[PDB]
This record gives sequence, C-alpha cells and structure tokens, in this order.
Amino acid sequence: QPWMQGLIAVAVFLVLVAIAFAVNHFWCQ
Amino acid sequence: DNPADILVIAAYFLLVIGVGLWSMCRTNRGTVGGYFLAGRSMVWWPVGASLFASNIGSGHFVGLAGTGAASGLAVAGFEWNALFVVLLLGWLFAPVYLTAGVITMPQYLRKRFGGRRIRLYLSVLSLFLYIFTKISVDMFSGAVFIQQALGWNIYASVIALLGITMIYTVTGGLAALMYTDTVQTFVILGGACILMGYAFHEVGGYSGLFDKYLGAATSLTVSEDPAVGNISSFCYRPRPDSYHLLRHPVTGDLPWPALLLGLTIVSGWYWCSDQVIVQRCLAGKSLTHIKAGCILCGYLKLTPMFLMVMPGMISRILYPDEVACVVPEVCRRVCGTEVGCSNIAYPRLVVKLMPNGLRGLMLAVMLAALMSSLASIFNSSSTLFTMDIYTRLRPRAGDRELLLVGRLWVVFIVVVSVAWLPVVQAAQGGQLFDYIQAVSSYLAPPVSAVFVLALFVPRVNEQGAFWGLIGGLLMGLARLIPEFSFGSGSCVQPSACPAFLCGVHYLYFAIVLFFCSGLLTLTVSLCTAPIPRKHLHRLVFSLRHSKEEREDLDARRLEDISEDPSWARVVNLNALLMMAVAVFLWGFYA
Ligand SMILES: CCOc1ccc(Cc2cc([C@@H]3O[C@H](SC)[C@@H](O)[C@H](O)[C@H]3O)ccc2Cl)cc1
Ligand code: NA
Repeated sequence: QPWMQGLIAVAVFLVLVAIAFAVNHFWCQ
Repeated sequence: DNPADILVIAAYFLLVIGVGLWSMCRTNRGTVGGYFLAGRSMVWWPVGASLFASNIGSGHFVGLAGTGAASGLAVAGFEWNALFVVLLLGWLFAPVYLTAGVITMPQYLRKRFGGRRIRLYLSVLSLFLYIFTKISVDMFSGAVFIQQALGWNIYASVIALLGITMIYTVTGGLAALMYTDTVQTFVILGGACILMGYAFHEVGGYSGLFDKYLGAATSLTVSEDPAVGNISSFCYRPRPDSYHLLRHPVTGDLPWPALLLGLTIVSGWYWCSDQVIVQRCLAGKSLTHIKAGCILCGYLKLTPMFLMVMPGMISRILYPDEVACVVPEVCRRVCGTEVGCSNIAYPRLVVKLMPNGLRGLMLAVMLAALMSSLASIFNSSSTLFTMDIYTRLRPRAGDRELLLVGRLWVVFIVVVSVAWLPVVQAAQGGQLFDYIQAVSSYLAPPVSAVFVLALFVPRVNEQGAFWGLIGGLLMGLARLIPEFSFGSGSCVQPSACPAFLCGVHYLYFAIVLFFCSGLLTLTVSLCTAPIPRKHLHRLVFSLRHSKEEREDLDARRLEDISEDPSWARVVNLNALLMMAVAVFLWGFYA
C-alpha cells in the first residue's frame, strides 16, 4: 500500500526530529 | 494565427510591463545596493516566488517531461531534493551571509579566508558554469518548444527572446525581476495546471496513468539499417521500475543512494553556494522573511512532479509511436534526432490537447519560465563580474560607473550566448539533460565542499580552501574530459566509453569528489597555520551572534539577525510541516 509507506516515512522523520531536540538539549546547553 | 492566442500573449506582456513599471516607479536604481540587491527590502512572497521562478525554466518542461516519458517518475528526485536543501539555505547559510554583509558569494570567501585568489577563481568558475549548465539548457529547451509548437526559425526566435530578456534585465535590476517573478510564477503555475488537467482527462484520470504507462511501447521496433536489426526489448519496453522513485542501487538509471546523497551535494551548491539563488536571499527585508520564502519555494517545488513528469508519462501513453520511437529512420522522421524523441513529449501534448484559446496561454507559460530564468542568470552574472572582477581592475570605481559596467556585462553575456547557441544545438536529443547534470556533478561538489567547511569548520584556512577547489577541478576534469571523448550514443547504439569511467553514475562520482575535496581541504588546512577568531566574527555559523570587533583579512542594522520569537515560532513550525509533507510524498512514490 503506498499510504502506509508514506506514514512510515513520516513516523521515522518525527523520530529523527525528536532525536535532534534530544541531542541539542543535552549537548548544546 | 488565432485571435485568442494573440490577445492572451499580449495580456501576458501587459502584466510584465505593468509590474516592471510599478517596481521602477517605486525602487531606487541609482545605487549599487538598490540595483543589485533590491535595497535589501523584499518580503516573503517576492523571495519565494523569485526563488521558484528563477529556478524553473523551459528546460524543466522539456527535460522533466522528456525524462518522465523515457524513464518514469524518479526525475522528481531533482525537484524534491530541493525541499530539504532550501531549508538549509534559510536556517543555515543565510543567517551567516546576512551577518557577513556580502553582496556576492566569492566576497564571502574573501572575508572568510582572505586571499586575493579564491574570490577570482570562484568568479571565473561561476561565470563558465552559467554559460555551460544554465544558459545552454534555456536556449536548447526554448529551441525544442519553438521547433515543435510554433515551427518558426530556431535561430531568429532565440535571438528575439534573448534580446527582449536583455531589455527586461538591464531596465530595472533585481527589484523589478523579483516583483515580476511574482507574476511569472502565477502564469507558470496557472497554465501548467490547465495542461495537467487536459492530459489527465485524455488518459482517463490518475488511475488511467498508472494502469496504461507500462504498456506504452512503440510497434515499430525493426530497422532498415544493417548492423542494427531488431531493437532489444530492454530499450523500447518501459522500465519495469517506472513508478518507483527509489530505484536499484547498482542497476537503477537513478540509483537511490546517488539520488539522496549526490543530489543533496549538487543541490547544496545550486541553492546554498550559488549567486543566482542566494541573491534572492540577500535582498530580503529580514531573516524571518527569508525563512518564510524558503518555505513558499519549497512547497512550490512539489508541484513539478505533478505538472511536468506525469504529463510527460501521459504523453508516452497517448503518442507511443512518436514519443517512444526507437528506430533511427523513425526518429529522424519524427523529431530530426536519430537518437530518440522524448523531448517532443511536452511540446506535443501542448500542440495536440489545447483548444483555440489556451495554446496562447501555454506559449505564455514557456515564455514566462524562459524569461524569468535567463533574467536571473544575466542579473546574477552582472553582479558577479561587476562587484568581483571590475573592482579588481578599478578599485576607486564608485556606485555610478559600476552600474554602467553592470548593464554593459548583460549585453556581453547575451552576445556570448548567441555565439554559443550553435554548439548547444549540436547536442542531439535528451542527451543534453544528462550532459548538464553530469557537468554539475563534476564541477560543483568541490564548491559545496568548501562552503560547508567555510561555514561550519573554523579551523579550515585559505591554503586549504584554495587547494581544495583546485584538487577538485583536477579530479572532476578527469571524468569530464574522458567522458566527452567517447560521447553518449543511445540504448540502441551504446558508446565505447570504457565502463569504469561511465558505469559509475555521475551522482555517485559527485559523492566521491565531495569527500575527496573535503579531505584535501582539511588535510592542507591542518598542516598549515590557522586563522584566529579575531579574523572570523559573524562569518562562521558558530560566530553569527558575536557583537565583537572583527579584524578584516580584507550599517550595524544588517549585522543583526535577531527575529521576533512569535514569527520565529511560526516559520520554525511551517518548516517541520513542509518537511513532513515532503517525506510523506517521498514515501508514497518510493
Ligand atoms: C537525467 C537528467 O534529466 C533532467 C534533470 C533535471 C531536469 C530539470 C532541471 C533541474 C535543475 C535543478 O538541478 C539542481 S542540481 C544541479 C537541483 O538542485 C534543482 O532542484 C533543480 O531544479 C536544473 C536544470 C534542469 Cl533542466 C530535467 C531533466
Ligand atoms: Na524561470
């Protein structure tokens, strides 16, 4: 199904932006 | 010859003259700031509409629909990489170039490293890139669309187009061009949506494209020429991964690691290190207006897969014996190019699907695309030459002589392009769109490699940056010269290029060349003595908020890139949403 591929892509993207907020919050301050 | 077509072509000219006249009546073009950087006064919608219209040419219509017909939908790769890399422009590079107070991108490297030699080198490489990879594609694709749609003389018509974009360029500067590009983006998107509509109606919807495309083979697959004979089933049948962006990493026509890395690298030069796009980002009223326009451009850069690529695939379904020809005799009869006829895809949908009135609109679309792109190149090259080269030859120049020399360079770059038009007409079919993207992947990664180290790694010094660029030109020129030596041929007539040179996709050589320029720049930097921080304030991403007194290796209201935290909140949340939509659409077609 294409719609599932799209949503998995967005899910992994929101995981990576949550990781970006984690890394700069613990490692820039 | 239709009353309607002629009226629709002159309503378009009245809009372009109307907004030009309003802009010149508003803005000041007696100063260098005004004429070259719009007085630093442009708001979000001019910035983004300009970034879109400066990018999208006649080559997008001819190239992306051509390649869409030929190979299916992974050329949307080109346009969609841009969403991610226009976020880079705003959030990472333009902060630094607005605090550096630079007018040209060679001037940034002068301020950052401090030799005479890097700024001159970059100007001359930039000017040749604009002749080879930007002007050539616009002249070529214009000539395809005139030859097919109109049937006029493709010498006279290119001269007349090039002449009127000369007058449109020299008459007002960036200000006029940006505000006008807000019209030209509306005209481009409007007419392109109307043609998308007629096309998708003809094949019977979106469902119709995806159940008819893989069947869309020509029925003329046997030659009258000895030592050709029966054309292979590999090269007239459509590619069986045609509906997938992410193609096989070793045997794909566009391998997915090559798409994602190699286009992020070359797109990084194009969007973030290149005077044509970055002049739209040095003419903004504020950094928050630059970030807003980055998002408008990025949402607009989705549109090209649905407005050029899919139309071209609908063209292969509707005219398979003319758009998907493989026999040399047949291709010589159809489009005058023995090596294929993909390029007529968009031109042929326009000349067969549009009624009496809207053919004129689609001529307005291609004219809008071509005019916007050539004017953006002629203005940016004007700035590049005038500011960098003419102030080396005459230092005590001053803001009047510089405008005269800026307008006389536009005349010179038009005449050089006229002289270069027969060479680009020597490129035969859709090979040219492979040539341009290959030359980009051989020259630009060294420039991408310096600007990322000039901006993010303050240890890198002038000797490093210079030998980085020249080491790169040397590695890159290896591929370019040995390739152009054996030409291209086709799928029917494979070239004799030894495979180790060719068989590595040019987007993979982009990645290797970037890391080799990077490693050389870092190695020569780390051997030689560094640049201290008193030389580096407000010119490195680390030091873009400094307030300390820089010491130039070469008023304060441009130095300040603080935005209102409410408006910052808004552009930061729209960027994440725009990324989420881009990622969803890459998932959908991967
Ligand atoms: C097989 C190749 O066929 C094609 C590749 C690209 C295009 C459209 C095109 C795109 C670009 C830009 O290319 C840069 S990378 C230099 C990207 O960053 C940017 O988003 C693109 O708009 C430049 C010229 C052209 Cl003709 C057509 C055919
Ligand atoms: Na354009």
